[PDB]
Amino acid sequence: VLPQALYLSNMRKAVKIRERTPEDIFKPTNGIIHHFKTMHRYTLEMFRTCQFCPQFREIIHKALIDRNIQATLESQKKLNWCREVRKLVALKTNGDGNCLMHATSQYMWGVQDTDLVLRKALFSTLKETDTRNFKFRWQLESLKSQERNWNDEWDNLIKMASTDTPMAGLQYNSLEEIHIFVLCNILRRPIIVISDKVGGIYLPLHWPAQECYRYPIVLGYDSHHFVPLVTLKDSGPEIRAVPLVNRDRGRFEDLKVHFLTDPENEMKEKLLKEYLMVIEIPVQGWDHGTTHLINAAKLDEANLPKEINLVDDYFELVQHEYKKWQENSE
Repeated sequence: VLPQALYLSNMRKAVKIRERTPEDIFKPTNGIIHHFKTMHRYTLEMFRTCQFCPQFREIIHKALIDRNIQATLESQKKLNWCREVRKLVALKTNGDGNCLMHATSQYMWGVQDTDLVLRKALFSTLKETDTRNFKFRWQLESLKSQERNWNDEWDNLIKMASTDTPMAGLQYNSLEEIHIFVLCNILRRPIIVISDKVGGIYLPLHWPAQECYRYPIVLGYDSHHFVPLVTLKDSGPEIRAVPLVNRDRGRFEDLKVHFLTDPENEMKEKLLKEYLMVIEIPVQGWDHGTTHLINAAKLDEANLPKEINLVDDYFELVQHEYKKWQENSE
């Protein structure tokens, strides 16, 4: 029937991307952060599954989405809770300790950084470029949550970003919050994360917003595993956006925006307003038949060209396999 993963519906294509990928990275002599030239502006959007037999609509899902963390985050009212906005879906991602990059790489490209290009770009940027500012905010935030051995623990982190094997669980080193903050600064693109320590909003602070992509990358996190929370190519009318807040027992705790400087945390709403794309959204709340306005960031509408577009493929191949399934599922 239908392939186990979005990209395996056209591997000659996957390759095309996995090759276009590194050619896009600009490595400034200026000593500025290694960043992507253009491919960061790309956003994948999943196809409309609500068009098929419930029996068939179902076989696609076992195939593509990670129903485990999907059910979890949704259960914890932390994933698909706002009714006024489009639903998001968790794509399955290799849990080889590079999940962070895999999930990011999927969200943008259809593919999945099996070539280690992102993971590399992280490490290379973290070794050959000025750690100065990262090290700082890393300290700064490690203090805010301590209720003495500095440069020592940070040397450890740069080490973990390495492509090489861990001297302990599985095949690559597990990444941590700071790497995300760096990753997003390599992408020049925000990354908001939906979880149950890392969940929050990461912004390309080492860049004037006047020059990075203002649509997020959305990831889901559970049991130390990273996933792309991609938007359904729904018909409407639900706005395409992520709430910048959560629902915590009747109040709206907004998201933890990370690695902010002490002056910055005092003007976040203004930062978020400009690195993101913020809109005020009406939300049934307070249960008391009342309403409540929350902030949400506009999400991107799929813009992967034909030439590199694995979904378009997997879909065709789904429609074919459905004509044959419809003709004679008996």
